[PDB]
Amino acid sequence: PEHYIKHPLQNRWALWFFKNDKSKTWQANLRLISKFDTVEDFWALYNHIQLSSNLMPGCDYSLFKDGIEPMWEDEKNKRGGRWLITLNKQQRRSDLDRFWLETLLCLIGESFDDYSDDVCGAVVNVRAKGDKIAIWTTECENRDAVTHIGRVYKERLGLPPKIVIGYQSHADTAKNRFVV
Ligand SMILES: C[n+]1cn([C@@H]2O[C@H](COP(=O)(O)O[P@](=O)(S)OP(=O)(O)OC[C@H]3O[C@@H](n4cnc5c(=O)nc(N)[nH]c54)[C@H](O)[C@@H]3O)[C@H]3OC(C)(C)O[C@H]32)c2nc(N)[nH]c(=O)c21
Repeated sequence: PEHYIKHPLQNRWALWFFKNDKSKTWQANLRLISKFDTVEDFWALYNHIQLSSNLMPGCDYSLFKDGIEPMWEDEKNKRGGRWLITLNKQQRRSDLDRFWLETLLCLIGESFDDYSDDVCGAVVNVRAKGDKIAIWTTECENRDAVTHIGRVYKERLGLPPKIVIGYQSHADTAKNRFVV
């Protein structure tokens, strides 16, 4: 078994791409790229696509559990929210790509213990004004789940205690509820 089988991930994941085109509605700009459910298929996908730092501004990547679309409207996102990492323009060079890949591995490696079931997915927004990365969770009222994912996330990105990150509900997005 060991010699020849791919290594299965706990979940099947879908990678999505967004390109800003003012000709189209936001949802029409959102497109699914492919899915994978093994370590080896993840790295084949990742190794084939552009680093976030190399995308034109206005683009997003999103990685979500199969069955969950990367949009507020989805039943598993409507009552939820996101842990938000805001980066300055200098961090495009220094942090964007490494932070995004760490976010990817927190999801597929199920890095948040009993609360990895609350995880829906993650998004990186590439923007001239300042890039963003976020982990989306499914229920903004689940205080223990949300806070625990926030603490683990902050430390896995190696952020200092001088930084604070915020959790915002999509309901208000469409203010911070929690900070760690
Ligand atoms: C995650 N998400 C994002 N959006 C859309 O993206 C925007 C929200 O994201 P955020 O607050 O980060 O803004 P951002 O992504 S930094 O966009 P931006 O301000 O850089 O965009 C530049 C300009 O272009 C406009 N824009 C942005 N995306 C699109 C677009 O896809 N199509 C058109 N026609 N115009 C667009 C936007 O209104 C702005 O004036 C909202 O704009 C509109 C089109 C009104 O819908 C929102 C969403 N819409 C829905 N229904 N559901 C979502 O989950 C969702």
